[PDB]
Amino acid sequence: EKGKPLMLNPRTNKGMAFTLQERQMLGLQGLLPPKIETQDIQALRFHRNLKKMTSPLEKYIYIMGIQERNEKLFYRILQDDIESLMPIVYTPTVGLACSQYGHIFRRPKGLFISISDRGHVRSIVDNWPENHVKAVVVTDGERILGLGDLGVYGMGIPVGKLCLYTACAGIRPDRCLPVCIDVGTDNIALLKDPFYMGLYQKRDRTQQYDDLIDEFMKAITDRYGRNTLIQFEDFGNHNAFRFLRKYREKYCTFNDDIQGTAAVALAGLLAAQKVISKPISEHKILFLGAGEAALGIANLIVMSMVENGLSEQEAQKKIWMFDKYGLLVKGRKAKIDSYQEPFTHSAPESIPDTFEDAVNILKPSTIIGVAGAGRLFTPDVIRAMASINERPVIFALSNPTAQAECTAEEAYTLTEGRCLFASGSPFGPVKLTDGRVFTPGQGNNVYIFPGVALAVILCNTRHISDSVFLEAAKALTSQLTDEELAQGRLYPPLANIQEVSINIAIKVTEYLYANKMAFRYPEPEDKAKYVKERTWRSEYDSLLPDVYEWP
Amino acid sequence: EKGKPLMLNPRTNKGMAFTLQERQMLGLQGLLPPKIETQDIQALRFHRNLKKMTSPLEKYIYIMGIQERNEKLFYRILQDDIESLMPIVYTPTVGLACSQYGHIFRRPKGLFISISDRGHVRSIVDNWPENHVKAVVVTDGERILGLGDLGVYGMGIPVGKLCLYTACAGIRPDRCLPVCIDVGTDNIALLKDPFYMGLYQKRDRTQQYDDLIDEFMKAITDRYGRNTLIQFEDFGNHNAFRFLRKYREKYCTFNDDIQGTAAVALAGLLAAQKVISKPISEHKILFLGAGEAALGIANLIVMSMVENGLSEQEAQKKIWMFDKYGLLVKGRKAKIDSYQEPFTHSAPESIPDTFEDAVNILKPSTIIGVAGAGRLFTPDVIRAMASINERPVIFALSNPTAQAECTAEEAYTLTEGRCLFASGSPFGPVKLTDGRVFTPGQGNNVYIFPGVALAVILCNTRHISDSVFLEAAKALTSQLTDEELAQGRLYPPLANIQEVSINIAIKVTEYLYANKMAFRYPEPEDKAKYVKERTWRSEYDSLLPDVYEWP
Amino acid sequence: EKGKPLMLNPRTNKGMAFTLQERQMLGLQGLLPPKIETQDIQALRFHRNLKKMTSPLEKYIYIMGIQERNEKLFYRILQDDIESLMPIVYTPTVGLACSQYGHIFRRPKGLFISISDRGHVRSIVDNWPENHVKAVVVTDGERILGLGDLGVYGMGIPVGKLCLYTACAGIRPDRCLPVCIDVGTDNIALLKDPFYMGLYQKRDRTQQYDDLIDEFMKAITDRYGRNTLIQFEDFGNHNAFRFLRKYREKYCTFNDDIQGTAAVALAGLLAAQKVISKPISEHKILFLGAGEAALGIANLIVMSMVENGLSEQEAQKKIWMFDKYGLLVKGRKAKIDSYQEPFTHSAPESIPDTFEDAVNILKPSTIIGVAGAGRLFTPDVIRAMASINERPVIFALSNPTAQAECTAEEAYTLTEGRCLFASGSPFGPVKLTDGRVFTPGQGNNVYIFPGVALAVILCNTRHISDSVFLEAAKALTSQLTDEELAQGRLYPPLANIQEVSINIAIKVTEYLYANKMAFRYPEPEDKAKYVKERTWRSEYDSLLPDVYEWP
Ligand SMILES: NC(=O)c1ccc[n+]([C@@H]2O[C@H](COP(=O)([O-])OP(=O)(O)OC[C@H]3O[C@@H](n4cnc5c(N)ncnc54)[C@H](O)[C@@H]3O)[C@@H](O)[C@H]2O)c1
Ligand SMILES: NC(=O)c1ccc[n+]([C@@H]2O[C@H](COP(=O)([O-])OP(=O)(O)OC[C@H]3O[C@@H](n4cnc5c(N)ncnc54)[C@H](O)[C@@H]3O)[C@@H](O)[C@H]2O)c1
Ligand SMILES: NC(=O)c1ccc[n+]([C@@H]2O[C@H](COP(=O)([O-])OP(=O)(O)OC[C@H]3O[C@@H](n4cnc5c(N)ncnc54)[C@H](O)[C@@H]3O)[C@@H](O)[C@H]2O)c1
Ligand SMILES: NC(=O)c1ccc[n+]([C@@H]2O[C@H](COP(=O)([O-])OP(=O)(O)OC[C@H]3O[C@@H](n4cnc5c(N)ncnc54)[C@H](O)[C@@H]3O)[C@@H](O)[C@H]2O)c1
Ligand SMILES: NC(=O)c1ccc[n+]([C@@H]2O[C@H](COP(=O)([O-])OP(=O)(O)OC[C@H]3O[C@@H](n4cnc5c(N)ncnc54)[C@H](O)[C@@H]3O)[C@@H](O)[C@H]2O)c1
Ligand SMILES: NC(=O)c1ccc[n+]([C@@H]2O[C@H](COP(=O)([O-])OP(=O)(O)OC[C@H]3O[C@@H](n4cnc5c(N)ncnc54)[C@H](O)[C@@H]3O)[C@@H](O)[C@H]2O)c1
Ligand SMILES: O=C(O)c1cc(Cc2ccc(O)c(C(=O)O)c2)ccc1O
Ligand SMILES: O=C(O)c1cc(Cc2ccc(O)c(C(=O)O)c2)ccc1O
Ligand SMILES: O=C(O)c1cc(Cc2ccc(O)c(C(=O)O)c2)ccc1O
Repeated sequence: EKGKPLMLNPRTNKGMAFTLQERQMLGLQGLLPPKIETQDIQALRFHRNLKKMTSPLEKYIYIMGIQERNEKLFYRILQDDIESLMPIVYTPTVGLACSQYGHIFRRPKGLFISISDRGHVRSIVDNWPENHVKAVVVTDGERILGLGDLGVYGMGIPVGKLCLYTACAGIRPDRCLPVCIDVGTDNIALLKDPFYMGLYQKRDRTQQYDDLIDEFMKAITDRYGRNTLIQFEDFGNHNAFRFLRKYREKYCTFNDDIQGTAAVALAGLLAAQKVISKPISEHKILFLGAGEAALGIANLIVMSMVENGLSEQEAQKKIWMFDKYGLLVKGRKAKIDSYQEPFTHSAPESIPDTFEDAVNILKPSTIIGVAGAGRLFTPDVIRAMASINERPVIFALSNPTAQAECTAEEAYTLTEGRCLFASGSPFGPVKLTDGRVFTPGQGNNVYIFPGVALAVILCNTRHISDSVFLEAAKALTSQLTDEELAQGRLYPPLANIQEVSINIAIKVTEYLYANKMAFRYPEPEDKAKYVKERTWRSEYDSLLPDVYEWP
Repeated sequence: EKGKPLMLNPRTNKGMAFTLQERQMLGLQGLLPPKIETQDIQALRFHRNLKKMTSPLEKYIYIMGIQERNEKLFYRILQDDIESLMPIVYTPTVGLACSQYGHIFRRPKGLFISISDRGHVRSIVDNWPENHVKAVVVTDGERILGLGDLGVYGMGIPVGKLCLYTACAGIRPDRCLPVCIDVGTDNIALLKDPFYMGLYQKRDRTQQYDDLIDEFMKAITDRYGRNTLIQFEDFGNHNAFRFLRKYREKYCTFNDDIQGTAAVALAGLLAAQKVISKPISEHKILFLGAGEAALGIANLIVMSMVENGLSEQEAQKKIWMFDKYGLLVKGRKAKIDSYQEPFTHSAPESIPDTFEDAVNILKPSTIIGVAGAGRLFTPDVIRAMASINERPVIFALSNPTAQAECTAEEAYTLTEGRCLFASGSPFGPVKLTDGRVFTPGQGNNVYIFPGVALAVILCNTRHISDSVFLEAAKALTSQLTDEELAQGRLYPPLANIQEVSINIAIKVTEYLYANKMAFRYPEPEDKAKYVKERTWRSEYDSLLPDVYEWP
Repeated sequence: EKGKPLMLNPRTNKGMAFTLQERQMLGLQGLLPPKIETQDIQALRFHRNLKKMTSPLEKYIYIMGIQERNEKLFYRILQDDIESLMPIVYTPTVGLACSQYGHIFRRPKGLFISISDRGHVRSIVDNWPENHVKAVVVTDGERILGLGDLGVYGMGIPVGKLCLYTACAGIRPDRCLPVCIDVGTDNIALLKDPFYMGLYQKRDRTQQYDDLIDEFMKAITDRYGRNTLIQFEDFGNHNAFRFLRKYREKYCTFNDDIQGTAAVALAGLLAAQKVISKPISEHKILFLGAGEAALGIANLIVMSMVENGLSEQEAQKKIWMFDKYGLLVKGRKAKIDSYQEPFTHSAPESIPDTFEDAVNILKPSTIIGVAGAGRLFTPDVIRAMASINERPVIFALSNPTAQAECTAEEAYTLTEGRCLFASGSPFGPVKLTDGRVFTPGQGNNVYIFPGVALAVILCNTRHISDSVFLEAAKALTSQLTDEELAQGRLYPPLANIQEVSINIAIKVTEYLYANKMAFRYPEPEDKAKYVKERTWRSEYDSLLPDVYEWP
């Protein structure tokens, strides 16, 4: 590359970080303003401009423009101030941007695969320029978090997600590929407007869609190898669950909604058992719902109990999921699926028909809001649990705040501060009237998915087992220091997520080599140095050709 | 070109206007959303988005983003709604954008030539990709209209100007080259901030700057030929005037501030003499100032009088410029330069020291606000002139409105509507209490410079004489219809400027061939068809390779 | 790629195999003659042209021109008729071409690394376009086979060699890299002429040369990985031997002169023991020389004896190398190096000072001409051995024919046809007066090095052990059929070398996985299908973009 295409390419574009000698040798002289700036000046300038803006959507437009222009400076900006720019880059600002502005990308991002393109997906994959990609994020747009069906406009969900992949873990930006598979949109408003950008049919739910998914995965693994990591982001619950079950064995697929959330919740529980004297195996758990997400969380919990030596049956006896119809129990009138069969225990005497009565009779030590039907955790049940348990553990995993089962402020104020609270939604620190301000921990998947993805990429793992996420949860819990536990935090601070992700990767990497699930050989003697070398560094590299004189 | 670089190039980028067969043959399949859109849908979408925005600066950012992304659609948007988007694209929104946001261009535009690059300007010119350029706009940034010195941030002034070159005249976008020559900035604020993007020295006024201008013009004419049209935009008054005088003979240079404004004012005067019974040669003129701009206007006026057969001396006797010190008169104590010597007439008896008394004694038929010292046209002098003349002609050429000598509303209301008013600043229609709403004509250079530039480009003219602008003014006046003259308008509507510009070009082209100043041979038999063929059309052209089967 | 660069690139160039639709879609229409030809017509045409030529050097020029023009057709031509074109492409015609015509390549081939470029070898390696290379052949030019020192003109030796890598094994042409390291030339004639193309200094033998080799290997392994296969071709005996010893452990290096020749000779010996009733371990061996080449051959022989269960000491007792001074024996006046110490046996009673007397007393069953001092195998010693042994085994590994120790015709005629003869030099079939025409087997490294290289490339082997070549020799011997052994052939025919090489690779691959020396995981269940899939196929692949119509 030379001349103008050097700046036009975001991978190699330096803005004004092009030194004078670089400008003169590479033919960039005269096409740039006379000033020469280090990357620090560039980042400071864009941080000032970002501080000027006041709305998260405007910040999103600005930061994505920076990404389309210069990627290395964009990632330095993102890594430099990551706690404040993470909501802008991934969630929930991406949903709002996709809904209101639709498609904003002034540059080709990822691939658009349609059901009209069935039978020829391999050519579409061949059209993608990058020869080696390691991570692929696939979206259907059917279930955008909090916005329902956006159709083809959900392509911002993978791209933003991939930014985190590079901002936290260190995966190279050119090894990532965001893919949007659109089979139509289900909402009327998108079907009606003339400026919708995609198929105008209603969403296709026939065998054609399943065959399209099969063909796409086969084509991507044919071009990029069997060990390419493919992640299904924001599919429908039915589609995502079924596709994870179908492709988990064949391909290197892990789903963040099902598996990452279980890892984050289990990490919170391990932090709680580090704070509370009693262990996890001693105390029983009550779930708000019983679905494959809830079954995944309970499976991680029972695995964590088993690894400590306690028997699988005794560990399963602890969890008592509660369905929509009622408490999950043997002989119940309501149907019981095979997956939720293991947590089907003996009948309680009352057989309560309400959740509050269920807490009253069962007297659980931990409560988990996995059902997400809405604002289910009433103050009455919270007070009942606080009476039952000395230090109750309350989890409200659903987001946003309105959809959450409980509010951190109410949960902390209603009790005397004894409860341990962790929620998916972000909440500000809560200060009681007497004092003792409490900061509710926030558990989001950004803790887990980047580090696990980096470890799987580096280890050339072909099958992502369910125990990998247990190891990741243990690593995430071990990240916490003693003083953080004393403060009452259950998760490491998001201000220094990058190192956390790196550490997580290390642990997973060691596990992947201990259990013969990693196919990158020779096995490194030290995993930490190997992963720290493999990571991407967002620092400009000189393009000056080496000039010397022969003797 | 094939694949991704086809979209990355704004010249060849089509957005979703890429037909399905084009996407499949050229390898764009899968990189675009599934929808295929004609250019009309694209323009409608962007017009709706533009209507959503409410501030002219936001509109400027949006439209320039469109230009950086897809140029043909940008020019269709600009030509489609040109009256409302012309203030956004060129003036005064470009000044505000350059002042507040500095440099916003996410793509290389034009060239940046600095005084530190002296001695090597030819290499900088060689760095520019386009092999053939016909028009060059050079800015120094010293005098941005209404904003003083912006230093290197004035580069938005050429680029926006060049948009008009393509939006009105039809000059090809790739034949244009915006050049910013920065020799430092004079204002302290730009020198002080760390994020200024250019030289941190104070503006250089020595022989080095003149030699840099000489070298730049020599280098540009060496690479692109002697007939390359070079225009000095927004230099300092001293620098622009001196450089026009120096390079007018050697190179194909015309300055819009000096020569285009004279053409527009003379066109307004010709429209006035079409409205008013009396001819131009019969009535005398009084100027608010006497400078090379005022001398250029008066020179155009005397040329127009001469071409009608009236002697040069008699024509010169009519104009009576008024200096800052006082009325320009022979034997005056104040200095008289050689250029303003011809309009130095016999002493009036009063020798008035104030402008109002000057109007009272001289009793001019026409008044022209070329001095622009500020709000000089008092209501008293306006009433005095309206008493003197049955239908006074009042010109307030200075802009913005605050800097204008008079307000169109006040000028029309104060008189009974008899006056003919034309101003550089845009004014809304003025409706009197009794009735008879009057729309003051607005005279801006966008009438003249695009068509003249197109004619000069097509005719391969090496020297732009001063009579070319007289011919252009006559053409612009002839554009007006009888009903428009009856309404009181002095200029053609800006809604249909494009055709106006085309017509202007035709006339100039004919003149350039009648006076042996055009070097494009063979001379076309009909100039209209020649120019209408040569113009650029902002319509997508199919990239499909021709596929046929041999017999 | 599109248009003219598609033909200019030999990798993607098809000549007239471009179908009409390919020409029309890819923009090649009109740049090619109207005819459309399959690859068969192209190969037939070039075979006819090749038959017209009469001198091997002219054939070499023609075939290398074809390679520079279209590589896939060149490799189809080479594979189609490989027995006759192998002498043209690699040996000995490459030496003659390099000597007489110097550098003939009209296209950049490989890299030229000079000692003046020391300290900056990494930049030179970075200049090479191909991102992934698997095989590297490095030449110094000091010892070209039969032509001494050619300096920088020896670059034809790697390139031609790499052709075999693709013609026999199936290694992709773009994964190969020929490198010529020139530290000067030692011969006066090249130093004297003005048109020599390289350094005009005498060959550098100081520490600078060793440091240059170290730096080059480090730079190549840094860019292309630790498992890149690097082969030292035609270095000096001292330099090649020392560099193999030094870099065998660190890098994936195998030397054909030392290790491949041992494998070929051992394969001949195994074919002999399949023809002769007695086993290898039963009969003793006498060598003409004792050097690291002879020690390598004897090491392969003792390994082959050991793998059959016979003890290492007993196996070593069999080989009796004969030095230049005299028979290698304990207590000898002449110096004995550490490497040749194991084959230092008890003193014979005569202690013969001549080779004929050595054969007379020792009465060896096998004789091997590894010394290559010249025409050493006198008819007297041949008759003596034929009297000693019922079916003597005579090996003349040195080439060319004049340098050979014996002539196949003389060896076969002098005995009654009982002897088994294998020589490096090619010899025509020898027909005795009574009858029974005998075809002497020819043992050249082209049997071994391509298949071993392919197996090492596919298995990602980091260290090439000495037992790999023993396994390769066993595979090569097992290639022979029973009827071929009955005919008296010791090596498979060269007409079908490709499949032979493939089979060799398979065996080596299995060995590399059986001994945990292969780092490509997951380990394939069947090695044969894996290697047969991985090989390069010299068949044109359609460049037509997939064109379909959406429903
Ligand atoms: N200027 C460049 O862009 C540049 C320079 C050097 C190397 N590379 C890349 O290094 C690769 C060589 O692989 P290796 O020797 O490191 O294998 P490795 O053994 O070190 O790693 C094993 C796997 O992990 C992948 N991987 C390693 N680091 C990664 C990262 N930061 N992000 C995402 N994936 C990562 C690798 O692609 C590889 O497949 C080349 O394919 C090449 O693409 C690129
Ligand atoms: N990306 C994330 O942050 C993430 C991840 C996992 C789960 N979740 C949460 O899980 C929920 C959806 O996941 P899912 O797999 O469980 O859905 P699902 O369709 O598989 O099943 C929902 C379960 O909730 C139970 N339930 C529903 N309403 C109930 C009610 N009013 N009272 C008692 N039980 C009720 C149902 O019995 C059912 O078993 C959402 O709230 C979602 O916020 C979020
Ligand atoms: N796909 C394309 O981009 C394309 C196709 C055809 C021709 N062209 C251009 O046409 C030019 C051939 O010149 P010609 O035969 O028309 O000479 P001409 O006699 O018709 O015109 C005389 C001069 O006017 C210039 N000119 C003509 N039209 C112009 C326009 N719309 N905008 C700006 N300048 C214009 C020309 O460059 C020429 O120098 C080529 O240099 C080539 O750059 C471009
Ligand atoms: N781009 C445009 O629209 C354009 C073009 C031409 C001229 N102008 C107007 O011309 C003016 C500057 O051009 P210029 O070449 O004449 O400047 P200049 O420096 O060459 O001379 C200014 C003239 O104005 C006279 N003058 C100044 N103040 C006066 C006062 N209070 N009373 C009477 N006379 C006074 C002076 O005698 C002097 O001759 C600006 O108002 C500018 O708006 C604008
Ligand atoms: N159109 C093309 O040029 C094209 C198409 C597909 C794949 N490829 C190549 O396939 C490679 C993917 O490697 P893989 O999935 O086959 O790994 P693999 O597990 O099948 O093989 C292991 C190693 O052997 C190498 N190798 C395989 N076949 C080879 C051959 N015929 N010649 C020389 N070396 C060979 C590979 O580079 C790899 O490093 C890509 O790097 C890419 O360069 C090229
Ligand atoms: N590329 C090939 O085909 C290939 C491969 C290996 C060996 N060779 C042959 O080996 C020879 C060189 O290899 P090297 O490593 O053995 O050289 P070397 O320098 O390492 O040693 C040569 C050996 O030959 C012995 N010798 C020399 N002259 C002798 C004589 N007149 N009588 C008895 N013994 C004598 C010497 O004692 C010495 O040990 C060449 O003939 C060469 O053709 C060829
Ligand atoms: O490399 C650099 O630092 C660099 C920075 C800028 C400033 C800029 C960029 C994007 C924007 O959206 C806005 C804005 O709109 O304020 C401003 C321009 C050119 C550059 O080369
Ligand atoms: O070609 C097209 O029509 C096309 C249009 C869009 C929409 C768009 C572009 C720029 C914007 O700034 C905004 C916004 O910010 O609202 C939106 C995106 C991709 C396309 O390919
Ligand atoms: O692709 C093809 O078949 C093809 C073949 C030829 C013939 C040819 C090539 C090389 C030569 O050296 C000689 C000669 O010298 O006789 C002749 C020319 C153009 C082609 O496109």
